[PDB]
Amino acid sequence: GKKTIVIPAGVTVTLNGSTATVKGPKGELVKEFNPEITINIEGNEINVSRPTDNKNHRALHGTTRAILNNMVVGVSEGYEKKLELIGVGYRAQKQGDKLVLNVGYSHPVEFVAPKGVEIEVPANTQVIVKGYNKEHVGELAANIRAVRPPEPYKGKGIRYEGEHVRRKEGK
Amino acid sequence: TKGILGRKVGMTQVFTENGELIPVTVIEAAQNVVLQKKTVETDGYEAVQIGFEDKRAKLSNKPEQGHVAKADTTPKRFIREFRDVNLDEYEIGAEVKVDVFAEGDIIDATGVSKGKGFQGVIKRHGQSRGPMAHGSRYHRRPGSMGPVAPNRVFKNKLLPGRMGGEQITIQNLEIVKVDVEKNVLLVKGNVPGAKKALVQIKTATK
Amino acid sequence: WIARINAAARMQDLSYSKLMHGLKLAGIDINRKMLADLAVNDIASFNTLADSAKKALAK
Amino acid sequence: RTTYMAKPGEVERKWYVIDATGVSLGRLSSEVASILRGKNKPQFTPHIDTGDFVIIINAGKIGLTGKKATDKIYYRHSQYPGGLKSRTAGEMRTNNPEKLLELSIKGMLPKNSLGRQLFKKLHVYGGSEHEHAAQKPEVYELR
Amino acid sequence: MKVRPSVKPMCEKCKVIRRKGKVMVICENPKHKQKQ
RNA sequence: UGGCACCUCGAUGUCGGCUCGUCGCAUCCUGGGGCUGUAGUCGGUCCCAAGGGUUGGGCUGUUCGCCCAUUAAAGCGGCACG
RNA sequence: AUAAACGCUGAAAGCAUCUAAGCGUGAAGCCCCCCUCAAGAUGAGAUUUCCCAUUUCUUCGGAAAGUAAGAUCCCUGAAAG
Ligand SMILES: [Mg+2]
Ligand SMILES: [Mg+2]
Ligand SMILES: [Mg+2]
Ligand SMILES: [Mg+2]
Ligand SMILES: [Mg+2]
Ligand SMILES: [Mg+2]
Ligand SMILES: [Mg+2]
Ligand SMILES: [Mg+2]
Ligand SMILES: [Mg+2]
Ligand SMILES: [Mg+2]
Ligand SMILES: [Mg+2]
Ligand SMILES: [Mg+2]
Ligand SMILES: [Zn+2]
Repeated sequence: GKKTIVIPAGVTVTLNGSTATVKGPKGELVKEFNPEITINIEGNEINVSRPTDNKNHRALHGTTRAILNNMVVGVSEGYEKKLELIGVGYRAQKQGDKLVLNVGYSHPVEFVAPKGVEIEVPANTQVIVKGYNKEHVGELAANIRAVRPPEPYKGKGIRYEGEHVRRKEGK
Repeated sequence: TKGILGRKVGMTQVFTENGELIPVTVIEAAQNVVLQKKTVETDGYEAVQIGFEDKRAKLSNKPEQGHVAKADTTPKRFIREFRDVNLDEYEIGAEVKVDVFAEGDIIDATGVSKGKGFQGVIKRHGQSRGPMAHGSRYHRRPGSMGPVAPNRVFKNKLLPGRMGGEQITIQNLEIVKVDVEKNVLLVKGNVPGAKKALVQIKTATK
Repeated sequence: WIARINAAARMQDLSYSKLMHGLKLAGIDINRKMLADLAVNDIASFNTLADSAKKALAK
Repeated sequence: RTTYMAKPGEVERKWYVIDATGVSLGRLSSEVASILRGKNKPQFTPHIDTGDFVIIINAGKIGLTGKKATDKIYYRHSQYPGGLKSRTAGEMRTNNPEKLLELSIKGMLPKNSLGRQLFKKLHVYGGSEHEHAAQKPEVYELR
Repeated sequence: MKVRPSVKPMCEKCKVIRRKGKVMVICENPKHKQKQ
């Protein structure tokens, strides 16, 4: 909030009341806002304003700049979330678009790419999620990891790249 | 889905291919005719009207002569409606035959139960008797009618009354044999009602 | 009578509490029974009384 | 002596259209409950119906300040043992906006035989179009 | 999670926050999680 | 378990069992979850949850209790100790 | 659609945080799905079809008196009582 952002090449911004949209090479995004912030338009250093400066305005000041920063950078580079698989017999195929996981259950589990987020599986023990929406990309990775969270004894289960998995020593 | 109207004829048994023996119910389903189609624009709901048995012109009166004259058919005795059924079929005045069903289909039977008169608690509601000896004088009575505090007796305190005659439906009931020359349809099991009673057959809802 | 003077007084950008204060502050001693009679039958004169009430309030 | 009393049919009863978007539920109902009563006419008579007819449009945009959209509960009992049922005010506004405004106003009217008569004088529509254009109503601005 | 009317930190790594209008303690050690 | 003696002495029937139930949740079983001295099986404790379910006999007038045999479980209380 | 619970993005507070704005999962429980009653729901609903605009009196509300479509009294009965 109160900081500035830079429009990249190919990115367009139009505004309508509390509604804004961004068109870019990756795709297009749309969102609503609260009218009480009065987004500041510039040549490139778009920001917002705080007409009142009270408790419920400093909180709303920072979020608007941060998410528009996310929206603008989303169509320029994209967002990536990486996952790994630990445990013998834990290994995943890819049947076209559907994502198939063999995590020791008696049945396989199926996953489908949502609207505008793409799943790729480079190695059988690794999974990558990419898309032009940080909120959507983060949620999809959480659902995949939620199948079997890392158990604390042997590290078995899906995990991120930096989960400091708490470890115990049973028996 | 699909549906017809019929008359309960009786009960008997048949032998299957595997050798087992099962009881069946016999249904007479002659003279079904589609009389009227109800649309959302005209009525707000989708339905088809079926008439089952013709009857003598003396018994029919003037207002219902003109209702069936639109479909070009003789006056009928039973008229009912079927919902949640496709309307691309069912041209007005078309006959409805038993062969719309097949071997091993699953249907639902709806009818009116047999009538019993003024019945007591232990037959109507299946309650318990008091002791019949040991000096008691409580044999077939309702029971306590509630606590003292409310100064009244609550609702649904089950009590005597007229027992039968309500509409009952039985689900997931299989079909054994279908005959088109006799308009006879065999259902494995029991259906509510006495002999000669109307029975409404429809495809299973679940 | 009070509920009828109130309904008639609101049509002239006033209220009962702020109208009955104007009359006393101006010296008019007409009671409620007569005031309500004008508000229903001869509403033309009721406005003349209400105008004097507004003058007393301002000055 | 001589105090004027109205008679049934002597007072002309009008029709009013009230737009109810953004107004609080109880602030709207309080003013409407006195239009139907007849408390804005010098011809007021306590024992005679002398009010106006009211049409309410946009009943789905009514206001509910605070946590009333979830913490306000409407109860119903069917007089069978253990038959108490409840609905929140938030979903009632979403699904049945006409029932929410009728329940609010009905409790603001006298609880007698003539109070039921004034209730039948009220038409509430959740949308923005009313079926009473043949009566030629006017637009009433809330004070 | 320990649900008691006397939530307070136990170690040096404990933290006090507020979610959904109530006081709770979250810590790296799962035995230290408390809620009021 | 008690204290008081406010209605009832021109009558408010008092234990246990039978028939019939209905309500509260401080939950016995089943449903979801946090922590564990949670490796697995079996458990312990706490949070949400009242939808349904919650045994047949021997001894005693017995409520209760002890015992035999089962069950997913053999819940605690209010309704003039219904 | 939710409870407890677990999360995503995210600021107040340039970091962090499930919360403050916004989203995602999530109970034999809530509303539905299933079965039955239900327009006296005096807010008395809808559809298809049938009969039609007679005669005496009126000064006025309107009154009566033969009918139409239709029903009943009366009689033979049970699948009903
Ligand atoms: Mg019928
Ligand atoms: Mg006897
Ligand atoms: Mg006495
Ligand atoms: Mg509890
Ligand atoms: Mg459990
Ligand atoms: Mg546990
Ligand atoms: Mg229960
Ligand atoms: Mg013996
Ligand atoms: Mg006691
Ligand atoms: Mg007792
Ligand atoms: Mg009707
Ligand atoms: Mg016979
Ligand atoms: Zn700690």
